[PDB]
Amino acid sequence: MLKIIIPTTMLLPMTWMSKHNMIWINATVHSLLISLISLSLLNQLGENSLNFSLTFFSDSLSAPLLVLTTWLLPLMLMASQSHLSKETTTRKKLYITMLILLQLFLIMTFTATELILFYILFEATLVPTLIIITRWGNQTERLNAGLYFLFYTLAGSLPLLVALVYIQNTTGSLNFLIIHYWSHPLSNSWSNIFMWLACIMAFMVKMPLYGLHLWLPKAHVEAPIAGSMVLAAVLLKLGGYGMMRITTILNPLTNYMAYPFLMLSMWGMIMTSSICLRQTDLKSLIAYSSVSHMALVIVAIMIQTPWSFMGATALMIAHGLTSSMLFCLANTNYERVHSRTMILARGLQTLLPLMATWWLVASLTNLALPPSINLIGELFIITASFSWSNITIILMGMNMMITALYSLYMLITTQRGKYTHHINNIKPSFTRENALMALHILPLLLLTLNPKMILGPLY
Amino acid sequence: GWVRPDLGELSKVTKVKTDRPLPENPYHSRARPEPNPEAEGDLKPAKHGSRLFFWTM
Ligand SMILES: CCCCCCCCCCCCCCCCC[C@@H](O)O[C@H](CO[C@H](O)CCCCCCCCCCCCCCC)COP(=O)(O)OCC[N+](C)(C)C
Ligand SMILES: CCCCCCCCCCCCCCCCC[C@@H](O)O[C@H](CO[C@H](O)CCCCCCCCCCCCCCC)COP(=O)(O)OCC[N+](C)(C)C
Ligand SMILES: CCCCCCCC/C=C\CCCCCCCC(=O)O[C@H](COC(=O)CCCCCCC/C=C/CCCCCCCC)COP(=O)(O)OCCN
Repeated sequence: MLKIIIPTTMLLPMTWMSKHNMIWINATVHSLLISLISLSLLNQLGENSLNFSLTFFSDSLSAPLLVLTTWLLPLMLMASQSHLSKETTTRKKLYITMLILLQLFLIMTFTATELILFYILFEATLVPTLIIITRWGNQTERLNAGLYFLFYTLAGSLPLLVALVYIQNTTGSLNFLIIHYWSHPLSNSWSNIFMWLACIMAFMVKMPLYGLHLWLPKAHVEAPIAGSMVLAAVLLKLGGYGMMRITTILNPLTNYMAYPFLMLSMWGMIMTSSICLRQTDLKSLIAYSSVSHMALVIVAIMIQTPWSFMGATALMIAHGLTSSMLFCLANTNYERVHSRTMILARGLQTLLPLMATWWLVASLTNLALPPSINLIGELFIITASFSWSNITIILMGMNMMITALYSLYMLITTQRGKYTHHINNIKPSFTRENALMALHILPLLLLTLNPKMILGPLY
Repeated sequence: GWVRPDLGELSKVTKVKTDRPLPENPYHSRARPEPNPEAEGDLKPAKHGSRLFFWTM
């Protein structure tokens, strides 16, 4: 695994020893090459895992997340090139350093054979994101947003640490392989109930769970474009990955303890999809859509059936790509209009036709149009839920209908109708933005050809 | 025929020829508790290192 970690570390001295006007080119080229190298982790086994060493191991759940993490950095650099133009070389190098450190921590987090090492890196990712949000955000609310994004996380994560060390004091190890092979049932006890809660709540808060989702709209709205991209694409999936790893020690207590979270997610997906219908801000609408999709992923993980896990993996990958694309489109509009109010700039199809095509395809993938991987994950989760209980179909279908409604509402409001007359600074789309949009969308339509790459270890 | 002792004589430490036996346990002490095992051996490196969390050394 060092053949990916070491180049990502070398990205830092290369960035800091670069010319003042070569940082973006060098960073983009070498991050793309690192993505290409990481692409060879996809050759997974039907047996246990790719156990590289005592410290790092790869799995067909970890490999798609690793590849998406490596692929996201070049897109983040391309998106950040525009709004950082008027800023000094040292500060741009610091921004690229924060992005590189975030990638390094995420890469080490997804392999992380140890649960304490996983926790340490899973919490180390917090610092670069907070600095990016509270340093290079625009509005005055960013500081407040950062505070939320901080404390919520720690409010969930501090009990987990205690639980973790407690387990190693009883089991003797926190290695995931030993934990899986030596797993034992949890008796229905108050102590075991609180151990279950301490294990679950940390990952629940970062999905986020419906009741615990307040930090996400603030953090995603006030963050710069690279921050929003990394928050929606990779950082939300840490909770799902952690739950998928940790639910192996929580059986059979998950059967009883899953009910409040299942109800919260099943009702909150409807609530947040309905919230999307009445939203005056593009970024907030995209954030609430992310909350709905992650609610579906929470349901899938809580059901803990093979089809549930496959659907959850597919949906995590598809949502990451789609939400990053949607945020990039919103930012392309914002850098022209500087308002971030959906109703202000209207009828952009007549002025930006190719960008309108990008908007249409992004809305189509968000709408879960078959045979996209978005719908593959959606349908697998829905079928698993139907087997779990036939009444889930009402909530699932209502969520599908509202999702289509708000996706097409977002498309029609911004692209169709009549152009706003007083806005005359809508310049033609740059090659950088179109390239960014294509680099988001072609991986999705190309992954629909080989779904088993993103269906997880239970395929 | 008594001669008075000189200066520094009555303060001398002298020896006594006595046939009384020497008390073997004048303090009436109990038996002293057994000492700790005092283990000994030849040092070897710690098995699998420190074994602290995720550290392999
Ligand atoms: C502009 C108008 C159109 C002009 C162009 C017309 C031509 C259109 C033809 C192309 C689309 C039509 C679909 C037909 C597909 C043909 C090729 C397909 O069959 O091959 C696929 C093969 O392709 C791969 O399966 C999918 C590609 C994998 C995508 C990887 C992503 C690239 C990395 C980018 C970074 C990652 C970002 C996302 C992180 C998750 C599936 O083959 P498969 O039967 O299965 O086995 C392969 C052969 N074997 C038997 C020897 C093994
Ligand atoms: C706010 C946004 C979302 C945040 C997260 C919300 C999710 C947290 C929900 C917690 C999951 C369930 C907690 C406890 C479940 C135990 C089962 C219980 O509900 O049923 C009865 C439990 O009975 C009563 O509940 C006893 C406890 C009564 C006191 C609880 C307070 C009630 C409301 C508190 C809710 C506040 C939550 C937030 C706190 C800050 C059955 O009684 P009994 O079969 O005999 O005993 C079963 C347990 N045994 C077997 C281990 C002995
Ligand atoms: C987003 C903000 C959420 C804040 C945190 C939410 C998670 C809360 C989970 C509980 C926190 C601490 C739990 C302890 C960690 C696990 C350790 C464990 O399981 O050991 C138990 C110990 O169990 C406890 O001590 C639990 C005591 C909890 C005290 C703190 C209560 C916090 C609030 C309680 C009400 C809310 C609970 C769920 C809230 C969910 C989040 C909203 C049994 O060990 P022993 O006692 O040694 O063996 C039994 C024989 N003696």
